[PDB]
Amino acid sequence: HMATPHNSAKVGDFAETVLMCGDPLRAKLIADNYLENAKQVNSVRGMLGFTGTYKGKPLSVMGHGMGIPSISIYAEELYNVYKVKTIIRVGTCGTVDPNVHVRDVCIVTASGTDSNVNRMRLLGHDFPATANFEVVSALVESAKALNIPTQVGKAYSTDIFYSKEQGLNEALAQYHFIAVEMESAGLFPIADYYGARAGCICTVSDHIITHESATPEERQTSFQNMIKIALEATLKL
Amino acid sequence: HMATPHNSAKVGDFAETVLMCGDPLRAKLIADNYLENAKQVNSVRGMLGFTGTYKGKPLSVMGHGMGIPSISIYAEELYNVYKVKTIIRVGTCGTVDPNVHVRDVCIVTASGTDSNVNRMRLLGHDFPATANFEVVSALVESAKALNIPTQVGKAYSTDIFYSKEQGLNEALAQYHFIAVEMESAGLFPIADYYGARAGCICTVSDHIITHESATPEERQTSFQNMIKIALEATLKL
Amino acid sequence: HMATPHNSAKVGDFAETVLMCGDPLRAKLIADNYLENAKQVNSVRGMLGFTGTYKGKPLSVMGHGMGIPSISIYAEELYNVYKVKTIIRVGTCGTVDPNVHVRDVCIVTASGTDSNVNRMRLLGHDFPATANFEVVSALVESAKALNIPTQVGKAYSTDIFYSKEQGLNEALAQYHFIAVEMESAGLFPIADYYGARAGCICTVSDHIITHESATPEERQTSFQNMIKIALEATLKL
Amino acid sequence: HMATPHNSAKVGDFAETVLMCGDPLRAKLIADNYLENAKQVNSVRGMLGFTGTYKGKPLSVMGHGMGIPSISIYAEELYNVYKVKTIIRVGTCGTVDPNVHVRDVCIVTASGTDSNVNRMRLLGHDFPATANFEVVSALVESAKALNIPTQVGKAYSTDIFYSKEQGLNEALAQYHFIAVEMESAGLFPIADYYGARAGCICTVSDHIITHESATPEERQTSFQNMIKIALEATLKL
Amino acid sequence: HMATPHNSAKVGDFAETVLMCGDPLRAKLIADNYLENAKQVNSVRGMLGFTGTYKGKPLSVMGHGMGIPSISIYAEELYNVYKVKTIIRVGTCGTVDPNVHVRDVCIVTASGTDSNVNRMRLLGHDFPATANFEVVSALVESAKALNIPTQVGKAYSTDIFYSKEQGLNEALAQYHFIAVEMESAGLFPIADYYGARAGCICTVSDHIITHESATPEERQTSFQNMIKIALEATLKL
Amino acid sequence: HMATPHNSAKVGDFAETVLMCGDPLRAKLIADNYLENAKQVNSVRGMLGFTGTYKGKPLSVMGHGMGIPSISIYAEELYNVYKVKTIIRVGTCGTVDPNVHVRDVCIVTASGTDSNVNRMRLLGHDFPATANFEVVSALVESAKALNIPTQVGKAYSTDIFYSKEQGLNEALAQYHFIAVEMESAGLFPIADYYGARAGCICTVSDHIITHESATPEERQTSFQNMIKIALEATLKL
Repeated sequence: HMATPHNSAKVGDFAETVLMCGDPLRAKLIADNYLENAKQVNSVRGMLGFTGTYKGKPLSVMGHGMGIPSISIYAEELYNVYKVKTIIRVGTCGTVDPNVHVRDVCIVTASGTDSNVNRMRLLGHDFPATANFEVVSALVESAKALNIPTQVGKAYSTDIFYSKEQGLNEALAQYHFIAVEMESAGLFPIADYYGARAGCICTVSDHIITHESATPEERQTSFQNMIKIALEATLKL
Repeated sequence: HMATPHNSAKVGDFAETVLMCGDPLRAKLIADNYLENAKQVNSVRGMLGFTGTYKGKPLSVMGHGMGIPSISIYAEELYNVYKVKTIIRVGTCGTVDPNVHVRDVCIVTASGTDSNVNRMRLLGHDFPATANFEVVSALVESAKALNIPTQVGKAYSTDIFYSKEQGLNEALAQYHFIAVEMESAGLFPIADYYGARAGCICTVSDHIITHESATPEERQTSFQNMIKIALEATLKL
Repeated sequence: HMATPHNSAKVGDFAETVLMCGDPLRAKLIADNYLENAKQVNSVRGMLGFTGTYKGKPLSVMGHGMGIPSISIYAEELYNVYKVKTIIRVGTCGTVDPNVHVRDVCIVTASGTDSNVNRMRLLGHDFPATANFEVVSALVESAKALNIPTQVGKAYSTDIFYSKEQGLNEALAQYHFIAVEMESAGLFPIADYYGARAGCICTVSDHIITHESATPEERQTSFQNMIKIALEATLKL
Repeated sequence: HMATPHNSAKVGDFAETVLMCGDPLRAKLIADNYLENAKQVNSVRGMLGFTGTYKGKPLSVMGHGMGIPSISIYAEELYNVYKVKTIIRVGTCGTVDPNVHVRDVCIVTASGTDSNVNRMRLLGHDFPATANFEVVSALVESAKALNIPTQVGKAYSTDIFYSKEQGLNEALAQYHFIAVEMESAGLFPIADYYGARAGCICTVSDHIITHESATPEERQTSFQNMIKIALEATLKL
Repeated sequence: HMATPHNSAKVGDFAETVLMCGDPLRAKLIADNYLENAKQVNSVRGMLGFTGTYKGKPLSVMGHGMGIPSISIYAEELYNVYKVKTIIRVGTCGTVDPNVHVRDVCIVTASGTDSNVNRMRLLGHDFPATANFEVVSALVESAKALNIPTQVGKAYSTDIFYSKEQGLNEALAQYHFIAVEMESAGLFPIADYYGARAGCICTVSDHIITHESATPEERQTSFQNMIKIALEATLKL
Repeated sequence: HMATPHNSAKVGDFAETVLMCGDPLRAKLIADNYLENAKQVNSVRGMLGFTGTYKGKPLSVMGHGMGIPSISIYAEELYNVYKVKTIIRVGTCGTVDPNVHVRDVCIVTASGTDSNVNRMRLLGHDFPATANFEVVSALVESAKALNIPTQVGKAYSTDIFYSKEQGLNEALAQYHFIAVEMESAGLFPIADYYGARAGCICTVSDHIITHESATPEERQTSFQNMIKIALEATLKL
């Protein structure tokens, strides 16, 4: 008798704060390297999740898979069944904005999308997928204390990684979207539904237009930077 | 000599920071009561605008009329022709959230809408009308310094004041929309287009569901609180 | 205790026929220059309205502001609270039709739009914003009696004055839209809702494509013609 | 080698004015009873068309079938290949409006629809399918001369005769749509495209809501009245 | 009193299997040349329908007119009032697929559309208009036994014969749509609603892209082949 | 240098026929229990994939994760980079159809969806996500050979596992959708784009309306029946 169809953890096995990334093997890397006394609490569908502490405060980390439907399943369950209060997505993104650089960590204030899931929640109208202000502020303040450069602004969550859509990148750049990814627009409205909190921070792994990609060391530095920001933010939340 | 079809002001007559409200007569009240050395710089269409200083820093205040098309005209012109860098909308709103109370100040992080103007900017997709983070932060910090409680969260900008739409308020409440008004979803994407900043702060003048309305006395107090917050925030911007 | 949130007029203070234009100062010019014994009946938000007589018939004139949400507020109130029976919008427009010229007055039979307000009235379907036939006929017949040439046909009401939409003008021209403005599509469905009458007459102030503008002299001549047409039509309604 | 895929008539075989009804056997009845020197000029797909004179004026009559796609084929061809200048649809309709009574003649000023064909012509926006004003006026004046009462107003053209859509009739009634049928919203924009004229006149054969239906005698009398109005109107066009 | 508004047939007059084509004169040709003892059961609006036998099994054939609204009327009535169990549409189509050739028989597994009728059945979502598998298989096996090559795949049902839509033919070709016609996407969901069966078989009369058209003789050969396939399939259904 | 961002396999590591299920641990179970000489060819993101032979025929099996965006990534890569020709999804589903029962095997002919990805492929129109007929037929014939009853018909692929949508189940049931799942509508159009083949077979693990759920014992039996049907079908393709 599993608590959810997608998660073998028992109620209480997840901390009130959860970091989530798309790759479950990355969740394990975070738990093994940054958490104290981490225990694996889920492996259903290989979607590894862990719970331990960071500087004495309980903290969990878990994979969410790729795309809005996948993160919607895991986040709904975490808020509803596991009584999680705060989820921070930590991920990678592409960028179309020339002012955004690979060494920039992107702190997401809101996310647009080409999915229908939010129109369906608000009678077909425009529903902004909006990060919680305390979470954003904790991330901004942590990056400043750590002397890590950031960009703060809008993400765009797409259902199609292999985009064929002409004019999209130009419009995203015109309105200064800083990150293109695939999940955050699904996370924020679920947090709203449960009266809980969510945010998102992403590292830039490539310039979508120029097709220039970040080097392995740039990815290492930005990943460490992002994860240090997120972990410190958890102490304020 | 009309610099724009809707504004007789000369280039340079507006400060880089502008407070805007719907009622041009309220803009005049703000200029007369809170600005030093305010001079009227526009009266086309009766949409009064003024420029003076607040605690020594140049500041303008101007009416924007009712609805997304009206504020879009004035804000597009201010950013493009008058080289304004920051617009803060100051207004009243209704609330559907039982946790928001009349006489509460609402600071807007993002705004939904039933307008089509943002779909038309982003190839028909979901484009969240999102406030600039430094503007939100300045408003939140000023309200804290003044010991004024705030709600920080989503607004909903409607085209239709006299709504006939069943189920809408219930959906807005379920996802913890804090403010219902008519303009901010039109302002924020224009600020994006010009690489500039915008935000919005509103006082709650009625609970849409319960139909409880703020007394004239409550409205006066909440307007005074809100305007002091916005004015103090301009010093940080 | 104001009769509406946007209008200090008492019931009865408005005549059954009202001319409306976007600019309240132009409403004042019409009242002062063409109405006999005009009285100001509203100044809330600077949205001036007046009531007098024209050739013995009571007649009012009032501004409606810019855009569909603004005219919707004022027209809903006039039909509902003030029991107005006929509103004729008088305005200016742009043209894309090479057959329409600046010396032409445009009498609007129906208006398209990029707004969502009419889809929301009819379960998402196409709802044509349609002028009342008796009002259209009165305007056409008055222009003939005054020997003023007119174009009679479709308008297009846009939410965005500063349009960036490619291909729009070409389609409008292909289907012989005679006028581009910003309000009439919101007015006609509200008249329908209250079982009342509405129409629209506009002067051509510029060719959108060439960016050709009417001279100030041409504007004054066409305004005098349009107002002469509208005032005479009120005698037939 | 047929002039079109759907019409064996030669160019010139159609008069510049055409009456069209849905039933080709009704077109034959009109030709046999009201036209002089009539000859059949089409029988492709049983869609009978005829050309003769009415009181000295050349006139054709032809069936158009059921639904927007069907009338769109025939009307496009008549305007483009056969150089027709005016089409008047003559038909029956259902009504939801309590002020409209069975055996009332309905003269259509514009038509709504649940079809996509007009969004596709105007970049997804609202395109009002609008009758030509001279055609409308000619119909109104003809009925006036024959002392036949008329309703003048909006129709609604649906793709689905067998509606299952809850709330539609109530919305149509709220906004005083006078006629529900299946074709006119497809006709008027095609006329626009070719710089030509179109109109529609319908008799009420039933009350959709109450299911009160017109008797056979009411049907014959209302058809006789309608067709005389349409024929007399052609003399002014 | 007619059993339906569009059909004078009495209950029982239609066999449980009906072939339908757009042209009622083609339905008469099929009845005269391939059915034994055919009886005309409808001629309302010239939409001829017939009932006889094919190799001892009862079979009907009837016209459906042009477009989704027209077939929807006739098919709903046949399934609902006349208790028909299986309808097979027999027709012609255009092709965009370079692998499909004039005189190729296309058996339709599903059909896309630019109509709104199926979104209106499934809360605005994507509802695939899908042929019944036993009907598809019966057609496939009959063509094999007759040694007639077939293409099996998707059709696209358009509301607009005279297309002006740029990019449509390329997208249809990109996704291997094999047939462009105007009715099947309206037929299949009505069959679903009544728990009944439907299919479609079409012959390619022209390449829409290359504009190659089938010769008059090739059309007769391909019609004979298609009709032979359909009649044989009824023996298995 | 990985052949794709999501797959470490080299080109040639995948067989031309691939079975895909959502759970990567189920793919491993399939490979270990039914494939001879299975080799792991991918483990990126824990999304295990394997290649071996089934009764001498090369066959791969791999997880696709949850939701249309996830399967779209993996399927696009398999067809485009790895030159796969046939993908069969094997899964579980819920049903709303009163004729479908838990432990029923469902073979999917076409899939509806609430996702936007297929509208974006076909100019906003209705694009039916349609299984390849040869694949459907092979699955149907295999189930017949094994004496396993099957239901053949429409699926519905949703983005939202935790549905809150009123009326959806009733409409799905009215039009006899037999299976509700989350991926197949994304798979079929990608196969089309690449000129390749796709299908789907699912076992019913619960009735959404009656809330009957299959026992763990019934689930294993239905999984075993389904997988044997799919494996045998690959020998015919």
